[PDB]
Amino acid sequence: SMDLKVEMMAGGTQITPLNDNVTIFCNIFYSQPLNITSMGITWFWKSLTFDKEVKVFEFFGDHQEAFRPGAIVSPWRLKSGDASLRLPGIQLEEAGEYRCEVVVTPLKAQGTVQLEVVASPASRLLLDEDKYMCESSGFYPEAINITWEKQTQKFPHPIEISEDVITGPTIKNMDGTFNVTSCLKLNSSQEDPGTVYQCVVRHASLHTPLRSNFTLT
Amino acid sequence: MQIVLTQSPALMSASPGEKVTMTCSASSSVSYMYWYQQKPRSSPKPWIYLTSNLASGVPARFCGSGSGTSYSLTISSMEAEDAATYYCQQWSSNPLTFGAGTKLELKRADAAPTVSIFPPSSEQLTSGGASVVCFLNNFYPKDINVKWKIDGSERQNGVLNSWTDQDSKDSTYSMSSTLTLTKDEYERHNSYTCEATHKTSTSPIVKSFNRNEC
Amino acid sequence: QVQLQQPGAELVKPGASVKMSCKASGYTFTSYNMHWVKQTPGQGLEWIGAIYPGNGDTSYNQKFKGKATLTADKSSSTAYMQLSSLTSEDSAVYYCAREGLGALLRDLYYWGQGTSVTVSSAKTTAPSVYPLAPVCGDTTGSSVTLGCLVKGYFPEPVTLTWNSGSLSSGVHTFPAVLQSDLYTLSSSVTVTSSTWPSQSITCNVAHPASSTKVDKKI
Ligand SMILES: *[C@@H]1O[C@H](CO)[C@@H](O[C@@H]2O[C@H](CO)[C@@H](O)[C@H](O)[C@H]2NC(C)=O)[C@H](O)[C@H]1NC(C)=O
Ligand SMILES: *[C@@H]1O[C@H](CO[C@@H]2O[C@@H](C)[C@@H](O)[C@@H](O)[C@@H]2O)[C@@H](O)[C@H](O)[C@H]1NC(C)=O
Repeated sequence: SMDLKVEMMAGGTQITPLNDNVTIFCNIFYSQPLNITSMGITWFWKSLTFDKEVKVFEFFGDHQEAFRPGAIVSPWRLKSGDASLRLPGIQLEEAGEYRCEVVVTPLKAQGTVQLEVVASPASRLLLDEDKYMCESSGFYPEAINITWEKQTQKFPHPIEISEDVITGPTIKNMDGTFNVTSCLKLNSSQEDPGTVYQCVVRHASLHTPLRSNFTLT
Repeated sequence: MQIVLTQSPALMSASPGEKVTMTCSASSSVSYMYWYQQKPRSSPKPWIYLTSNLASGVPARFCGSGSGTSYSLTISSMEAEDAATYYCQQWSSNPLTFGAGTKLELKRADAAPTVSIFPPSSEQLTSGGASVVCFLNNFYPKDINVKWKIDGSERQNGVLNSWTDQDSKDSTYSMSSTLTLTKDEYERHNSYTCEATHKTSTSPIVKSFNRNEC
Repeated sequence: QVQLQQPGAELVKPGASVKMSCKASGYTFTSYNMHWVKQTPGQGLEWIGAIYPGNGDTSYNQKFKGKATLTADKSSSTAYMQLSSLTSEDSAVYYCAREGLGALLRDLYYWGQGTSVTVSSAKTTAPSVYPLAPVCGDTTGSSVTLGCLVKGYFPEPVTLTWNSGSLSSGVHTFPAVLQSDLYTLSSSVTVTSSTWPSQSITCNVAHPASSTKVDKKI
């Protein structure tokens, strides 16, 4: 029962960028020395929407077979117990639950992991008393928080600007990616000298906000 | 282990509003079955994937189901626009394969064909050849049998046929049957007959003429 | 947005070779399998194989190994299929198709319009146009069926109209059939016997390949 074991990403979820070459982890732990030729590995993908599972890759001890183009599990690594699945240029529709099934007759073990595919926002700041437009494009998922903040010499602590700022609707693109633009109207007459402003973009694909500097002049 | 897909029936007729069911039988088990729809002069369209999921844009009247080696595509209520050929496809093992397809046509009342026979033109005869033409128009169903007779005796060598696609306005079919000979063989006989046997009658429709009679 | 462009058709000589192209656009060319499918009236749809532009991995149908070869040019996002030493059995429409991923893995979701390939020695030939009329020009009843026989031409196609397009109802123009390596076609049209043979009907046939354009009064 516990002479053969499988371990997936801690946390149960892996996140990867669109078009990157992701590696879904699957580690084997056997009570005996691994003899890859007498071992079998199978990877399945299950849609989180349709709840239907498909075989994605199979390792028959002395030869592999990929059902998902480019899919591979390197043999020279499987000996170290690494049954991880490499998927070249992953796509948005490939997000889902992946399952790694290991067979070392008569023992069998498995594990599942969630793969999320994300696209980082491309934020562009452009100038039209002063209309500013911040366009962040090509991001996935849809949810995205755009904000504006300013730091005056008086109060250098960044404070959020929630006036004269209109954040437009998020439009879906053809390649499944998303778009959104936000506009801020600044009046020189009302602003302090040398204030530093910035468009702040928060999104799941970012570990820290994507900022864009600018000062009136 | 090539998996063979057998679609039955090869041809189906459905009146607008009727329920339609076509099947796909696989030689050995299959994980999932996919379906495609194709109309004349255009590429096939994905219709069903993963056995029962409809591809975007496909009318909810369509339903796909199945398991192991037996699958089916259903249409709750037939519509004119549904007349097309449907193919099943699998790829659980190499090579990827398609069924021979099921041609789904519109159903209508039986209709006997209007038949007319025509003799070789002088121009063609002038060049040493002779083509006798027979037109069988606006009949239904499409299944029909045409027999050519020279002086009462059947003739199979040298016959070429062609059919039109189900008519857009009245759902009928038309066919053209041409018998080509040399001017010399043509002139060696006198009567030329076109016999059409169709479901609408136990007795065949017979059209013919005699050479030189005018 | 996903688009697959294929040239409309190719006329090729027996024994020769041909390279079919498929211009892909609207997506990451290197992340999806590109498949090729053969279609001839006689055998429905047949899979030739697939190629993963990205690492060039291919999968072939045993029946085409040695006949077909799939290649790809990443720089131009174009898939290619080459058929060696053709025979009439290779005459068919060859489709380009993108296999999806995820819920659509192993499903051919996007198809090119297909390239119609004709394998033949025949050289351009103008058609002979013959009139089809009842044996003695007799009519019986309210109408009469007359016709037009377009025989012995290459290559396809030809265009046939009646009375310069004025007469379109009651017409049936049949699909061309291959007769001795040349094409033959016919069209039947029913009209009122009230004015025929009194007033003639005209069959208009045009064959671009030979620049011929004939009008046949019946
Ligand atoms: C979302 O934003 C992107 C980013 O600009 C748009 O794509 C650009 O469109 C412009 C003009 O339409 C082109 O000049 C660029 O080459 C495109 N690529 C870039 C800069 O990313 C896209 O059009 C927007 N989405 C929608 C709904 O159109
Ligand atoms: C992704 O990988 C690319 C190189 O990987 C190799 O070539 C590709 C085409 C596949 O055949 C793969 O199996 C090979 O290992 C890099 O060029 C690229 O920078 C990598 N990073 C990306 C695109 O996210």
